[PDB]
Amino acid sequence: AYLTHQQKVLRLYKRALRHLESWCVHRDKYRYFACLMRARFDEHKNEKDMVKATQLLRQAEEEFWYGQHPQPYIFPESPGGTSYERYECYKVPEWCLDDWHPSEKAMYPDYFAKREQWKRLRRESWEREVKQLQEETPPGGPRTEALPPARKEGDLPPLWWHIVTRPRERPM
Amino acid sequence: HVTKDMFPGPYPKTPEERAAAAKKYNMRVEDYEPYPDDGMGYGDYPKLPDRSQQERDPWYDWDHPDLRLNWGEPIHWDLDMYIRNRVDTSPTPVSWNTMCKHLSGFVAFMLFMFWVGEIYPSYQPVGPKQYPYNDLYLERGGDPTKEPEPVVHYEI
Amino acid sequence: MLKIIIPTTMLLPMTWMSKHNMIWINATVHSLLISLISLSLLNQLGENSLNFSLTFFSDSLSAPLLVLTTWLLPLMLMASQSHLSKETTTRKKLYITMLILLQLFLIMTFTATELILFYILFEATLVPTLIIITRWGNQTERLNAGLYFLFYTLAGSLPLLVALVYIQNTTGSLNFLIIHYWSHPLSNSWSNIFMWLACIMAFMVKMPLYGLHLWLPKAHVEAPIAGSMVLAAVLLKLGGYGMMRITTILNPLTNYMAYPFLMLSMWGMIMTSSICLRQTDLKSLIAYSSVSHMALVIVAIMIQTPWSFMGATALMIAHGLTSSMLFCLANTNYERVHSRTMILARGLQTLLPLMATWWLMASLTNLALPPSINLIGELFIITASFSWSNITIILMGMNMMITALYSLYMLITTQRGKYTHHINNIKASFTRENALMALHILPLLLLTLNPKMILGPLY
Amino acid sequence: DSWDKDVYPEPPRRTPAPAPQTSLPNPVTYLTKIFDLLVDRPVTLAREFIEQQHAKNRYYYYHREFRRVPDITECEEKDILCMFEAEMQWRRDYKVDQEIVNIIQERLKACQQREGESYRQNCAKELEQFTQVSKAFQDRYSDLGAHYSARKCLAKQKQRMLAERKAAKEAAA
Amino acid sequence: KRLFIIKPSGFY
Amino acid sequence: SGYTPDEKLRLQQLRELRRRWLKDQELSPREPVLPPRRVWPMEQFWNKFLQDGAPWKNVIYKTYRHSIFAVTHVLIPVWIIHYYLKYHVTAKPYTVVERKPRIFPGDTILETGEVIPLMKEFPDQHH
Amino acid sequence: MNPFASLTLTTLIILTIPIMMSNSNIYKTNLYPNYVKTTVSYAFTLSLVPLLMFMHTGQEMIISNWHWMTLQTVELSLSFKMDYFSVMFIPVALFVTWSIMEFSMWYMHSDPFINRFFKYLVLFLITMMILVTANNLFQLFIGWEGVGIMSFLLIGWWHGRTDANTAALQAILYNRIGDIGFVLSMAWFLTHSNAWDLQQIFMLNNECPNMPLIGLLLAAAGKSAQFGLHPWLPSAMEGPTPVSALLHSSTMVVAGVFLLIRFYPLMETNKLVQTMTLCLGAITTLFTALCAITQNDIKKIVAFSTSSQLGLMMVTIGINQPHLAFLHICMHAFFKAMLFMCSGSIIHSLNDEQDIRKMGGLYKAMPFTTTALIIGSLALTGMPYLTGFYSKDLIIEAVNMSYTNAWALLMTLIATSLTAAYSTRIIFFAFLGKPRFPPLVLINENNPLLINSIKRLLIGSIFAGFIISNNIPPMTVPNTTMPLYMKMTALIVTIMGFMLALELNNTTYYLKFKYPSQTYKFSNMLGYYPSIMHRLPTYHNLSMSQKSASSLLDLIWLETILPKTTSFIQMKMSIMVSNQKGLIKLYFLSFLITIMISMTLFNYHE
Amino acid sequence: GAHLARRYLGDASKEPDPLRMPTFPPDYGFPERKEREMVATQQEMNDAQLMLQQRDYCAHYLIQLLKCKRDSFPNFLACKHEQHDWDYCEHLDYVKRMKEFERERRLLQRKKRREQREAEMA
Amino acid sequence: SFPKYKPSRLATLPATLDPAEYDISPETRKAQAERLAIRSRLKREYLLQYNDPNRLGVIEDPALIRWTYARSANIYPNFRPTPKTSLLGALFGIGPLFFWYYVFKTDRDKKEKLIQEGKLDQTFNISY
Repeated sequence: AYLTHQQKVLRLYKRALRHLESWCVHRDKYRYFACLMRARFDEHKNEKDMVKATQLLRQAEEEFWYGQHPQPYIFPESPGGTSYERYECYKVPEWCLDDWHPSEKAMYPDYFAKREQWKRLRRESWEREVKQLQEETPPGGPRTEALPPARKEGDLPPLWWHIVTRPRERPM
Repeated sequence: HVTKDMFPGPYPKTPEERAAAAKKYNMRVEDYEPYPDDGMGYGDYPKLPDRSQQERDPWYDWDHPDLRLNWGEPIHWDLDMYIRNRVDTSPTPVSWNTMCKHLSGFVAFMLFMFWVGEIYPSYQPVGPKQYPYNDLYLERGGDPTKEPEPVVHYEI
Repeated sequence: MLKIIIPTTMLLPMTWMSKHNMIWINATVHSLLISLISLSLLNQLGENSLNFSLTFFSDSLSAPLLVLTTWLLPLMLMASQSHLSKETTTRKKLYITMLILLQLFLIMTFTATELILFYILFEATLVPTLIIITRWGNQTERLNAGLYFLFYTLAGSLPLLVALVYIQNTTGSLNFLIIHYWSHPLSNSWSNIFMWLACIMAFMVKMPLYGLHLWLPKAHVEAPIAGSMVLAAVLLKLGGYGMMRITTILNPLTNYMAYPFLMLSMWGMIMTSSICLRQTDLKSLIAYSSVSHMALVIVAIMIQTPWSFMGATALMIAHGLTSSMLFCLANTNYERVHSRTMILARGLQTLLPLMATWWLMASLTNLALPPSINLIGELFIITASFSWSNITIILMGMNMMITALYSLYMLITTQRGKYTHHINNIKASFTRENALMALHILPLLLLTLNPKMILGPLY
Repeated sequence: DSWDKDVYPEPPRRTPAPAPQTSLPNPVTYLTKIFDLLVDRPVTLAREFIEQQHAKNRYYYYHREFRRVPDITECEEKDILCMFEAEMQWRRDYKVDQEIVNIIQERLKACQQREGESYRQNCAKELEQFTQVSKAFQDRYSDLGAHYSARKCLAKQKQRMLAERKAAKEAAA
Repeated sequence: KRLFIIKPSGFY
Repeated sequence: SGYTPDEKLRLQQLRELRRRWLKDQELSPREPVLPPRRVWPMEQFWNKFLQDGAPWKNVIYKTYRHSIFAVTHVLIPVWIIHYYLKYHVTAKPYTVVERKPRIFPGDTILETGEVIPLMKEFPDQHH
Repeated sequence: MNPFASLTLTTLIILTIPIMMSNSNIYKTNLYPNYVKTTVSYAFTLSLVPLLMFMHTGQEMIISNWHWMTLQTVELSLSFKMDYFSVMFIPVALFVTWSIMEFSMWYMHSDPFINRFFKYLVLFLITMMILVTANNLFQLFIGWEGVGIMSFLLIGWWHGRTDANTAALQAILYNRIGDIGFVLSMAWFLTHSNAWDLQQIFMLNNECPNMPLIGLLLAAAGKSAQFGLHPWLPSAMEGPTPVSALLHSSTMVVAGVFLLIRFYPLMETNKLVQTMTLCLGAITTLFTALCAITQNDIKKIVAFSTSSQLGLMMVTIGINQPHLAFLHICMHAFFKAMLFMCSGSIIHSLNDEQDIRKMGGLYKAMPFTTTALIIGSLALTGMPYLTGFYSKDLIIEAVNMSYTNAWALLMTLIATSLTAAYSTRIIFFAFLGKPRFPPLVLINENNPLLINSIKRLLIGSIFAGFIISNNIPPMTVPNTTMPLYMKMTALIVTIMGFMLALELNNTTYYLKFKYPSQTYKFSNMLGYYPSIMHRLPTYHNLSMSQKSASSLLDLIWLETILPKTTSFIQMKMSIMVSNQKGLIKLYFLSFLITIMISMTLFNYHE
Repeated sequence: GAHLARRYLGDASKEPDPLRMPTFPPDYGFPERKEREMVATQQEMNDAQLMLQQRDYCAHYLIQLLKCKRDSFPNFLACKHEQHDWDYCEHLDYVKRMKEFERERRLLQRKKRREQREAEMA
Repeated sequence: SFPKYKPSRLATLPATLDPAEYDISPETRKAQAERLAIRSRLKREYLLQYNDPNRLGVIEDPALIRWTYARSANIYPNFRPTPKTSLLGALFGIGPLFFWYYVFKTDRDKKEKLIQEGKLDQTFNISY
């Protein structure tokens, strides 16, 4: 939703110190400079004027963007790394397993049986969860991107199957 | 499945047409900027300004995560142009003009001073390498009928 | 040629009276034996064209195209019963009849001896294609497609008819053998210039040349798959074949008026290729790629160099095979998704590995990966053009570059990515389409092994 | 062998005989002997088997003779019969000349490979032969177009003859 | 410990 | 800011569903059941030559692997392509062509038997 | 006519066999990677022997085994040439592959389609063979684009990785640009020289191949990642580490320079091409080494080192050093593939972590890979009496004692210094210094395949240079007595770069603040070359294609110029024809007017 | 780079230009010399097909070296004395080349002397 | 300070240095809230169709066909031959035409005046 000032400075601290990690490289340098920058941040939390605080944020973001690392570190699996989206070529949609030939199905029999009972869960949950999201829908159009809960017992929470049956982190 | 209203029409003229195209493109009146009417087409289509598919949130639950695209959301006239694979509109930490000048003056520097370098080649203070039998004329493309011109080399 | 004509004609009663279930099987198998019989026609004398009769003859240019059509005929039959399953038996039988009449007209065209008979059957191919495009089409501008296609073809066809009858009155006969053996030099008269234009522009309309090429992105994109492949694979070759026949009595004038059209193709093959890059539909991309390849063939024709003619013929054959295969693959994906924008269904390489392959070497042959007949046909034309003029190379050198880009681009954006989660109708690969792409691909490499056959009459 | 030294010249095959005076004996020797023993001998004996099988029944074939026919220069203006005769004769002569230049190209490439680094020194004898072959092939068959014919070749030949006749007449008074 | 393998139906 | 109980209830409900689905992802003792297959007697003999656990037998099992490799991968080529070369390729002119070996002075040629004549004295320089 | 020709052919047919078995499904898909490993090792054993009788005598034959085409003057035939280049490239090539893909069989152990990967290395090696053993430019072209699309597929091995596909497309585009010069060269040779085999071209003595030489230079620049078309190798780095250790390591990046030294008999004629090669190689060395100076990773850094090596490689071809360059490609294979799969090993140990700022203190943590890395640098930087130097010193000597340009040799020396800079930089990051890797300690080496594969190249990089250098006959007159100051220049520039990089690694130690230098960023952005050149010209091309080429011309001007204008004319005036009011009076009035209009107004009467 | 500096930075005519030099006849200036003899002969020269670059006045040691080495297998470490002989003989011819360089250099100094010493008459 | 990166054509102004997110206003946050509202609706019914067990085939996307129809159909009906449109047509479609014709013709005639005068290489050009 809206970006409050505390959020805009939390992101600022995250970016600044991760870029400082990319800069100083060595862990002792990073520790010293990170504590020093922590002080440089928390020293002037008491900016009463929100306009003045946003102006200080202007200066902080300006100088950080001028001095941000020309090659900031990003871990591989995370967005930007070397392992980013490298496992997409292995994950396959779950509904494909309704396509397997009866020989292919019987060669993995009990997993297909538990998929059958999970499918039964999906069928028995669909109408319950749609009426559930209907009764607690924001009147006249959904208001927030949030997702409605299973307040009652046994109802599968609305819009659950794809998150639950999402391709695993490591399909392989 | 889809009737006329979704099908893009002519360039909107009155603000009522602007609003009509706004909810035709499932978006508010402010977000709807009709394409500049200049006879090139589009018209009713909404202008998405420049940004490529690399500036979207990489953590949002995009309905089409391959290009970080949301269901039913309007998409750019140059959406295939500004895609993750193709050209990017994400900001670059170095300023565009100064990096352009750096590269230009860079390649210009090597071509320039190589011009003046190669008119002053570095050669060792060694003599001309003499070769036997009229500087290898007959062996290397030498006509035997014509007399090989004397290239006899004296001892030095 | 009646050992191929009579069975093709008699193929019509078989389908027209076969049972409600046997039409597809019978047509497919008997068209396969027809292709087998026409495989003989690859028997070619050293320099003399095989003159079966007065009205029918063949040489090293007509025979490969004829074999291509006859071998193709089972391929539309195999590609059609997917989108033709839910139809009345009589309507299916007529669709088959349109296909057989098309193949028959193409055979008489390629084996025709008099230029007037060649014109008759050449244009007569319009009607079955018109019915196929219009009635059985699925998209909107199919009705507009038929009008555009017919009128573009005819606007060039009629002046060609006037020129041919004038030639008959003046020279004496329209027979190819006579007009070649009794050929006479052409004076640079402006009436002769208009005669050359009339004899050239019909085939160049069906080539197509850049500018007046709008009938393909509005016709191949809309026709049913069978019509699309029979159009791109062979009907495009009609203009090239006719030009190769007609430049015998169109010299030495051609060169002076070769300058406008040649570069019109040379420059055009760039724009079409660029148009391929910024496409949204698969079928339109394949159509524009076909336009660019046919423009390269145009350049080969107007160079009028032996090497240019051989490379031209090789490019026609290879492009026919590759375009037919690419259209078939696009139809498979579109039917699986019931849409044609090449963004709706991406990342299907994992789901359909055999389709992923079929697309891979379809693109590779379209990209002209050596030593495929596509690459050798392209390179022969490139060398001939360079001999004619050096600068051509950079334009040529640009083309495959841009071609290569889009030659892989769709493969990147349709299978080499992440699947779309909301779609689930992509089922297991029906072995019909996989087999169909097999019958598309294996003859391509087989002809690559022995390209002396598709090399044309100049070899 | 299957080719005459008249149709495919071959420089005499001369090989040196090194003396491995070093105590270390060259290994390539043992490689030649083992390759001869377990590869050359079995392929040779299988070849003998299939060669005697071939000699059991050797059907015969000959060359295709071609009786000469009057040339296009003798052929009358617009006489389709003799025109066809001369055109086919000239087409086969063009084919035979193409194979002539092909043979010369093969011979001279062979020359280059025999002489190795000394190709420039020891290939000029056939280099000039291929040079004249190609030079006269250009004025005999080249530049005739895709629709080359006997009449077009005769026209080019005639044009060359008028050019040379006029040049020699004007130059030598 | 071996998890499930979700693959396209390769029988056809 | 924010893990609210309204959103919690969703989160660990989806948790227990996702976890049970992942337990389901785990296969079972019969998984993977493999349809019956014929096995040729030669590899029965070879796996019995592999079961005994002896060192020499394992070594000769792998050297017979290497031996069948040699016969069917590196011996049949020197069969077929030599058959192709010496009787088909080499039988035609200029298909195989070899440069004359570098013949130095003081070298004997096999056919002629003559030793290439020696050269005059070397300048007898010494460092 | 002795075994040479026969086993030289077996040396490729035997490795063609595995793909046939893979496509026939007869192969055991489980142990198939071992199958390709064993096929390649057997190929290497079959490959030493051709080197053997080439060494004993010098046998160099050419085989025209099969005749393909005869276009009435060009008898196109499948032919091969056995010469020093191909004859000695085959064994080292197959040895390098047999090492790195066994390293893969260890490292590559989680991809379900490992079978297709091991097939893919094979296909790459097949196209490499008929590239290097080519006898006509057509076979060279076949290999040229086979390695191209093969690296295309292999880079995008993780085809779900969008950046991998982008990198593959960018790699492909560059040698598509390059092969334009290839096609120009074949066209010129077929037209002017009427030749398509190397024998006939060199035999013809075409001492004016200006445009052909420029075309070959452009093709080599595209394939060898020279300037203007370099950054596709760093993009190609996106693929698997074994892919980088076979294709990108030193095999298909030297395909262009292999094409160059194959055409060296005709290369010497046009000195301007020599000068242009000097320019391209020297500036590539400088740019790529300078990028690797400040770059923060392990893979792309060795990529930039690679591209610098290819720069200085055909620099020597610039001074007509063909056989010295082709000796140096072997060291380029050895030590670069070495530190490549050593880099793969460190990535594998640290749960696939690549950036230098996330490992440290691994010297004692793993001594085998530490030794492999510092010996890889010990060969790459070319200290005396080991495989590595057996070219570079002479290479440096070649540029010092020759007719060259000031910048041409300046970039050679400065690029050697830069190479040593990150050579010690990487050892300071990974194995030296303090641990910078995640707390979970999984650094491991205990795998027979990995240790065996690295130790094969260990012995290679310690003695192969000596073997070949002392063996091969002198193909270039060695340069005798000469001023001593440029003899030893190569070593002390490497060591002063070493010392400067030592104190600069110590700059990361001392607590003083590190200011952002614009030159550090400049080298970090790869000289801004992928920043804008991968953005701006592509933007122009694609935007012009869509908004104008596909829209302004086709759907707007082409419709308006012919179909729509005629349709509108007929539409407009058929209305004025067919909208008559139908009254009898006006119809008969028109008949009346036509009467005297036909009578004498047009004078139809006379 | 010494002579390079004296030519580029200083007087170009002072140092020998690498192409034309020597610009004076060998017999002139230098005491009457003798045409450098050929130990190697043309027939032996092309009998081993040495490359044109390795086809110098010194090639006799190289042809002897290859005669020994082709007879010396697998020992690649042998024939060291003959290659050392070729190195010393290459050094001798390189000394001859720099002797030509310094001959042109000193005769160029002498030329400068003859030019301006005679020109001082004005 | 180090002067700010001015936004480029191929790289917009950084999201960190956007003045709007700094000098926010009540109407700005309002204009940023209802977009979230309609986007929430758009994610909602998409999820309902996407999580419907009986969902078969494709969830037809109106926006995709809107884009395709705009870039395939509307281009000509919405086209008016403005002076700028005709200018661009002349410069692109027919502009480089004379350029290529001129350069090609110049090479052709320059070479032609080299064969028939004998000033070109023809020794080994028997294939063309």
